[PDB]
Amino acid sequence: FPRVKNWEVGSITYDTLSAQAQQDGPCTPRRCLGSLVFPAPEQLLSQARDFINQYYSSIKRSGSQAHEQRLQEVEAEVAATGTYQLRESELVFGAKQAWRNAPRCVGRIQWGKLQVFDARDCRSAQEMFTYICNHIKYATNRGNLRSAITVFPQRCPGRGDFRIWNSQLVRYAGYRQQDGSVRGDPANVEITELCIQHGWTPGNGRFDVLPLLLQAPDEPPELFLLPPELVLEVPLEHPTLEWFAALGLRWYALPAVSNMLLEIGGLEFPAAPFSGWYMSTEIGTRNLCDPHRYNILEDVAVCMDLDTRTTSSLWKDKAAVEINVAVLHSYQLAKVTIVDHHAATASFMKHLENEQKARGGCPADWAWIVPPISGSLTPVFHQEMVNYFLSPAFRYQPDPW
Amino acid sequence: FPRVKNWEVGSITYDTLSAQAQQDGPCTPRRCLGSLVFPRAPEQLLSQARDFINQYYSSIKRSGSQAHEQRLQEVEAEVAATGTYQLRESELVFGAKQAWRNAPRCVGRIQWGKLQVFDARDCRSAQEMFTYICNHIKYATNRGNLRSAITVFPQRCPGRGDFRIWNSQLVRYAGYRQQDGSVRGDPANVEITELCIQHGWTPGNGRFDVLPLLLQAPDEPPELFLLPPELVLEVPLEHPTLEWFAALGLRWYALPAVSNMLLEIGGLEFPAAPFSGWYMSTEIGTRNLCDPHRYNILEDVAVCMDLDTRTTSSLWKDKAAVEINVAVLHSYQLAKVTIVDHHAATASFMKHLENEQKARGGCPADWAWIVPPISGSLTPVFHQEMVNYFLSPAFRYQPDPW
Ligand code: HEM
Ligand code: HEM
Ligand SMILES: Cc1cc(CCNCc2ccc3ccc(N)nc3c2)ccc1C#N
Ligand SMILES: Cc1cc(CCNCc2ccc3ccc(N)nc3c2)ccc1C#N
Ligand SMILES: C[C@H](O)[C@H](O)[C@H]1CNc2nc(N)[nH]c(=O)c2N1
Ligand SMILES: C[C@H](O)[C@H](O)[C@H]1CNc2nc(N)[nH]c(=O)c2N1
Ligand SMILES: [Cl-]
Ligand SMILES: [Cl-]
Ligand SMILES: [Gd]
Ligand SMILES: [Gd]
Ligand SMILES: [Zn+2]
Repeated sequence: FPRVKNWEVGSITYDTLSAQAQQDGPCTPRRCLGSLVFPAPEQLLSQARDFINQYYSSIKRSGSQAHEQRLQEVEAEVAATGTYQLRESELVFGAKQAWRNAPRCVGRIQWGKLQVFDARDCRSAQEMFTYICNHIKYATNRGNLRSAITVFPQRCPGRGDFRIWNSQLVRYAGYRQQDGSVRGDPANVEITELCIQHGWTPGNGRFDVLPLLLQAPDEPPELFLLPPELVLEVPLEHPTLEWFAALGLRWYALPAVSNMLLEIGGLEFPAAPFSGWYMSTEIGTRNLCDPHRYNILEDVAVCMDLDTRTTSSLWKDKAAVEINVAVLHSYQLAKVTIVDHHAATASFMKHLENEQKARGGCPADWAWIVPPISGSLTPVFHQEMVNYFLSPAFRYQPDPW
Repeated sequence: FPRVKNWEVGSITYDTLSAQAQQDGPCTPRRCLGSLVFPRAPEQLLSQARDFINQYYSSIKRSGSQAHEQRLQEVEAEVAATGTYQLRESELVFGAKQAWRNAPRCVGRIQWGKLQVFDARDCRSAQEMFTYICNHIKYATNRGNLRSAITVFPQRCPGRGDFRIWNSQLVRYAGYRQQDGSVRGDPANVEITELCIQHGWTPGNGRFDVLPLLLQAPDEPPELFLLPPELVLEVPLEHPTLEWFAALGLRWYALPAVSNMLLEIGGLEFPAAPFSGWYMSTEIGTRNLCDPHRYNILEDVAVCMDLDTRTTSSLWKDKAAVEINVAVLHSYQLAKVTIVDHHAATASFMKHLENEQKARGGCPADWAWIVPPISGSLTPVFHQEMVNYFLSPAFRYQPDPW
């Protein structure tokens, strides 16, 4: 049982939860690989038992016989079909645990408050699209963002998956120029190509919302364009730097990740788009200032009349902060939900304490919990953490193509 | 071998050096403890020693030569006769440089071959330690043009106490616990402070009082020695455009000289082996002055800068912090004392990575310690995947001798 210290406070806890870690991460006693981005009925049954037992203990009915009724019910269903169906209550619970268990999520204070949309009855790409449009509409909620997940049918043998080819529901195009550069978002060059390949007539803005590439089982994907009324965006302005608006920067309201696979009691849902709301550093530091994303830092520093020929002026730092100020200011002015890295990490600290009392620990990935600016100015910097894999879980998955 | 990717560039390497790791860290396939601050006869001494000698003869490209074979046989014989052995001077020099080279948490390793090694293994008294230490400080400081150095005191040996320096660094500021529960001076140095007093030091009452040294010779209590004022170079802190900043009366010292780690070379242990480089401004700017459990000046500066400190989303914290970093860098450049900002340091570390990949097929690195405590993703190391592991020769933590 690892001993975990907070070095700001000197306080000590013990992670007993990590003893129950489902699968194995990439580390060994010889070498730590924690900085890496990517780490049969009997096998299915075993995972299924564990989930069901989990669920009943969470509702104070372990040793009950609704428990044992459910237990043997699943045993019979897989015995007869090779898979099994989750009760809707079990799907909600599994969806919340999987969020709750995601080591790299700082927003997890909210894990018990999630809206789950059951789309397991989905049959077509058009249906998929309509489910997605309802999701986007519900979660956005005119700027008062609400956490939501939509769950499409589970993978099953002898049938293709439901997949959402886009990495997010809202993505900006990344147009490759022949000079090798990218207009728009470099992150989305691959999918901007694939959208075009599947017939999308490309735009040429720095912020063209992509079409959706949705794929029903065993059929090729189909292009669907989002009703621009559904896609809430925020023009970016700065509270006191009047020229900032003219840079023409914008970003969207809804972080709706669409390419991770959801696992629940051995069952795998390859298409289960979820969304929350943004931490400002995601937009302001990573998306706008990463060298391989929009990379706007020097543009802004030049506008701020900062000396950019030496690094000890900290021109890079001063401009990143102001870009983050503009993100925060613009979202608030537009009444769109957003949280700053200080507020968010303070909340995660509270979450650690709640989880320590709730489950005797909390899997956390330090490198992702600590914000990409002002890291040590936030409390999580000083908090030792233990990283491990529980189930249910959100996992990465290979590309559908 | 671990595939390792840089996400800024897309480039990919493999760390084959990590397979040479022969001492275990805290992680398992079930749970990673990478973020923990403390990640922790004759035949294994010999396999440790043989490996080290092999390292040395490889380094001068005379592997398998008669001299290599001869030195192996010599060490084996000395171990057989005495239970230990002594490094040749040349081996010690290389050993110390290799320990620096092997430290996963040092972002300054581009410099690792430029290290001045003072050999103090003939040292016999605490008084003599002090002499060796003053000469260290003199050489390293070099009137503000800093030079990396290490002074190696005698090795651990059976039936004789260790040489120890009780202070964590050669230069430290006193931290006096106000009965308030608070602290005047530097809170990180409260225990060494009260020990200095308990051992006879007449204390001060300022925030930047330089601590005396408690030096320990074998089997003898620690002895108290005062640093000569003229030996301790300090920089007054001022801001290039914030003139009121100077009125905060802040200062730091020039020389970061860590004195409480254990140097380990080919099985031998050197409990006392102080080393020094030069500061990265974030250590002073962000950590030392803005950690809530250190000088904790962030809020006072933000108020002075007239920022809205009643709401996080104004980012008053980030703003005051950046300016404090600017002030440190400015002050040091003004005083003409070497210092490196975190942008330059990390870029040079990227260059170190590329050298090491070529030279050794890997480089042990602790991502959480290599990324600066501000502006992390603004620096290139943020996007570089890293493999953390323990090579020897090594610098190690060791228990406080009290
Ligand atoms: C409600 C407010 C939320 C906030 C403020 C928040 C914040 C964050 C942030 C900043 C990250 C780092 C992502 C990155 O750096 O790319 C993250 C990661 C993550 N989040 Fe949360 N999140 C929220 C809600 C959710 C929800 C509703 C789910 C799932 C149901 C979720 C699941 C995850 C997962 C699985 C990751 C890992 C990132 C990855 O592997 O790509 N989060 N979150
Ligand atoms: C010459 C300029 C140097 C720079 C800019 C530099 C930079 C740094 C920094 C910023 C840290 C992290 C400190 C912390 O956060 O507490 C560090 C750690 C470390 N450095 Fe360097 N360093 C330099 C020279 C040296 C030298 C000369 C040695 C030894 C010969 C050394 C050995 C180490 C070791 C062993 C650590 C691990 C820290 C620990 O575990 O407490 N460095 N270095
Ligand atoms: C390019 C890439 C990025 C990543 C992390 C992205 N994580 C996004 C994400 C996921 C979930 C989120 C939930 C809430 C939120 N505010 N942001 C959230 C952001 C992993 C792998 C690759 C690859 N290849
Ligand atoms: C309080 C604490 C702190 C630490 C990190 C200290 N790192 C110092 C250090 C070591 C070598 C350095 C080399 C150069 C430089 N500029 N700073 C350097 C700073 C570890 C354990 C504990 C404990 N307990
Ligand atoms: C190389 C490094 O592991 C990688 O860039 C990680 C580090 N921490 C991160 N943390 C968050 N929140 N998001 C990220 O994309 C990353 N990237
Ligand atoms: C808990 C956490 O690992 C701890 O505060 C570490 C993080 N990384 C660090 N990295 C450096 N360079 N210096 C530090 O003091 C720390 N502190
Ligand atoms: Cl994003
Ligand atoms: Cl220091
Ligand atoms: Gd101008
Ligand atoms: Gd001024
Ligand atoms: Zn690890």
